[PDB]
Amino acid sequence: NLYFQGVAIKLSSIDQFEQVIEENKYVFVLKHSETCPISANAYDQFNKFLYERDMDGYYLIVQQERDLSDYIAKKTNVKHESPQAFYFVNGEMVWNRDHGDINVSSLAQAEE
Repeated sequence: NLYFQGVAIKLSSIDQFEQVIEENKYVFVLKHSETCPISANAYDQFNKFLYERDMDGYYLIVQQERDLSDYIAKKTNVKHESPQAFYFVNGEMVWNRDHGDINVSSLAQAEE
């Protein structure tokens, strides 16, 4: 529908992922699948939340970026799911959710 000010920015490498979580104090990252209604619902929630917050966040297409997807799993010790959202504060994970638990209210709770 709308493009939500392009608040969701694609990551294509481990280099960019590390760069992002270093450069930004507060960072949300979404693992997204391109062939999944459940993932699209999560991506929509992700965009609605970020747009309302006036905050950039990041996503990756799991299938296209498996290195990066597995890197995030090892970064957080959280086994891979899709869709799966993470919140990093000063580079350290502090929250994650997957599937239908990714919604505007849970993303908001992550910040509290």
